[PDB]
Amino acid sequence: QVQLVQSGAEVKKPGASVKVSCKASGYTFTSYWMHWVRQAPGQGLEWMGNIYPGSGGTNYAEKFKNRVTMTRDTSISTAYMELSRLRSDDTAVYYCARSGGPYFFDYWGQGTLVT
Amino acid sequence: QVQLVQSGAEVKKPGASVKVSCKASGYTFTSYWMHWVRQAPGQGLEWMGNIYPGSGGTNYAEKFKNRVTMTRDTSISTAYMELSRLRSDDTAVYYCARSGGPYFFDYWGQGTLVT
Amino acid sequence: DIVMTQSPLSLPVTPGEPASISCRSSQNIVHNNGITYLEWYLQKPGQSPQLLIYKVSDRFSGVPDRFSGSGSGTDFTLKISRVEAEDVGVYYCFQGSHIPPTFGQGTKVEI
Amino acid sequence: DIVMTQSPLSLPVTPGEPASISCRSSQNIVHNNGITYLEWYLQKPGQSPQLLIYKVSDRFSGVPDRFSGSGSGTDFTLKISRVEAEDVGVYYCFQGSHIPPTFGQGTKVEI
Repeated sequence: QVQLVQSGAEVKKPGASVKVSCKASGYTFTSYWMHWVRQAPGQGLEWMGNIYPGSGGTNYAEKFKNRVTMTRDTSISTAYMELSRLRSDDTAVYYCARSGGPYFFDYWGQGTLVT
Repeated sequence: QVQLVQSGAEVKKPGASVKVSCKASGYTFTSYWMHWVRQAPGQGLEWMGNIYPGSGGTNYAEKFKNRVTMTRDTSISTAYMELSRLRSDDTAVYYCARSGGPYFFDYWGQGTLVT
Repeated sequence: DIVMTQSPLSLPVTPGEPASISCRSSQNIVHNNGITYLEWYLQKPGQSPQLLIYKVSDRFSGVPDRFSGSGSGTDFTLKISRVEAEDVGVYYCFQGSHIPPTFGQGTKVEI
Repeated sequence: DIVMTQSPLSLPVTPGEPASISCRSSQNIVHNNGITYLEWYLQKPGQSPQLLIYKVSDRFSGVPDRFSGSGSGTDFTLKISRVEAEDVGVYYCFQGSHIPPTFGQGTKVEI
């Protein structure tokens, strides 16, 4: 079984920044794209961006491109997402999810609550 | 297998109230106390109160006495916690948890997110 | 940046009777490679979202036959013939054809 | 209300290296009966909290031998022989002898 294990919940002050981790195991971490989707109030789920562990290459939705940054560490099979200059509206559960190919999010992280 | 399955995440406007359900499965509902504990990133875990499924007896933390009500429907083995007059500080994950006899919280529900 | 619209937004189901959720994209969503990346996800109470259907009508491995999807071009629909207790949760359609991928607002199913 | 104060509040233990968390009740906490309902709970990232130890020193069901609790009256401590990656999370000491039951601040242990 593959497991995507994220960092524990966090509470943040307006303007502050949060760095959420996502360690994967069970499959070849560097061969699948890693996406971050968030579950925010009256916004259901929304894609935030993604990164390829193997190339470190990224893509960010415009809605967050001026505040987010995604990175990864292949030596510890982990991906990170930093959402800077936080505000009330960012109060949401953050998820990482790898994509399969013919379909997308087949494996999800347990989620990281940020208030 | 014993399990407590709670209701889904709730989004609530300030001033409103939310009622969380906890359906107990895999065991005899009336033999144990059902507690309600909440995890608000500010101050870890805090006991909100409890209820005895048989007599419907209840005990509320002083902090939540004037706005929380606990109830239960033995016919469908479900406990309820209604918190009224919501405020920003109530954004948290609410958990119901059954007592295991020599220990206070044997099994936990998966938790209900309320923002 | 396609706008996916689900209807209804609330779907109280009577345990045993079929259910249905519609989803319409603001524009055609079949990829140049011919694949329409339309997917449905279910987020059961308190759990991470999970894949139910992909390529419009292909069930993901492990997903019961009760679920099924259909549609074409711009209109899609999920069908939960015979809804069960564990089917409650929020359902979302999603398109991955266009950048950026986008989800519907979510339909809440409760018995 | 009995206050439980844990220390440290943060405990970044190098993997393999042992560890220990302190907890001191503001008052004797043995119940009218003979039992001291002092318990330790671990909430792993995004998971429901789980029981590690009860009665001050009895390890719960499927909890590994790496964990152990000790203490009496005022002081109580949790100890992990060899901290592993999966042991990360916020540890809480809890007292249920007096109503209202109270939890400590919580100790966040990290690799």
